[PDB]
Amino acid sequence: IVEGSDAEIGMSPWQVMLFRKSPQELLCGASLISDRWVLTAAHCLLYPPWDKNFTENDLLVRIGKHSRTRYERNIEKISMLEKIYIHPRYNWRENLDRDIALMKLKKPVAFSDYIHPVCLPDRETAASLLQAGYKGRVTGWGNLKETGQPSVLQVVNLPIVERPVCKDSTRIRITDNMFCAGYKPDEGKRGDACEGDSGGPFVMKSPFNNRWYQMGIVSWGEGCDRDGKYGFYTHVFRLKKWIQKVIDQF
Amino acid sequence: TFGSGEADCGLRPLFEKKSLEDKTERELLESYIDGR
Amino acid sequence: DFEEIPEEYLQ
Ligand SMILES: NC(=[NH2+])c1ccc2[nH]c(-c3ncccc3O)nc2c1
Ligand SMILES: [Ca+2]
Ligand code: NA
Ligand SMILES: [Zn+2]
Ligand SMILES: [Zn+2]
Ligand SMILES: [Zn+2]
Repeated sequence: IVEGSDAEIGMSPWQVMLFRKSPQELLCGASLISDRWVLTAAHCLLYPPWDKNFTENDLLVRIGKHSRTRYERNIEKISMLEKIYIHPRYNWRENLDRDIALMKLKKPVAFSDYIHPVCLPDRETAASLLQAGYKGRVTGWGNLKETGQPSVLQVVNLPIVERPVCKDSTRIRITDNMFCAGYKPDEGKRGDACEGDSGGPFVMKSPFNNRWYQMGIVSWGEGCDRDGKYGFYTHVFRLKKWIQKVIDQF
Repeated sequence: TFGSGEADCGLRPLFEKKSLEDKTERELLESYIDGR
Repeated sequence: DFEEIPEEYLQ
């Protein structure tokens, strides 16, 4: 996360860290939505241009973390995966459309003051909150600059941007399954997610019922925090029917 | 299950459950044209 | 720079 701050303890109890077993490295962010399911971006796992095609046995999911590099004994939990599901229509070939993947944990995790799931939005919440100008929050242990990595979880609050503006900031084709967020050069505020933050959650807090809903998944962006560019996020609600299907079928 | 989710979702033990606010959530609620 | 975690999670 670029131009963000250190999160507070228990600020994002649904944040998950996808860790590789060999080498042992931070792969991406993800979120806990159930005691058994984790949501992430599909390019964190499959991205053929760079030969990434990770399987269950190559990953560990660490939940309850704050510190990036330390094993927070008695606080964090590490789970193994049973299955990984990538959206059958994830478009890695062109613009990472439907960049979403679900992972089933081997065993349920128990909630604590540092581990708790985030809610997934319903048509109404999506409608009233996914409006340009409204701010969401992204969290992660990814790069701090484009070209180092933080000691603890970082947070940055960014506004959603009007679709026309997103389309006009790039050559890439934006679909209705994505939304963009970030500040305009003439706003005087910065911030963005960066490499290492993909897969993590873009959440908003409902003013009606005070719950945090995950509206997006950090997907791509051209560089990190460049002026005139924005970060793109997978639109969770548009892909919720797929999410449901996988969870009440497997 | 979904419809809503894990029922007690989105409520953080260290914040909402204790009615404590984190330091920048105000910024989000204010951008929704006054969250109160 | 990651710290080692319990062998029981590599398996
Ligand atoms: N500036 C950003 N909002 C951003 C965030 C995460 C990214 N992840 C990637 C990414 N892109 C292509 C292949 C692998 C990646 O991790 N680009 C990214 C750009
Ligand atoms: Ca109310
Ligand atoms: Na920008
Ligand atoms: Zn990425
Ligand atoms: Zn990129
Ligand atoms: Zn007013």
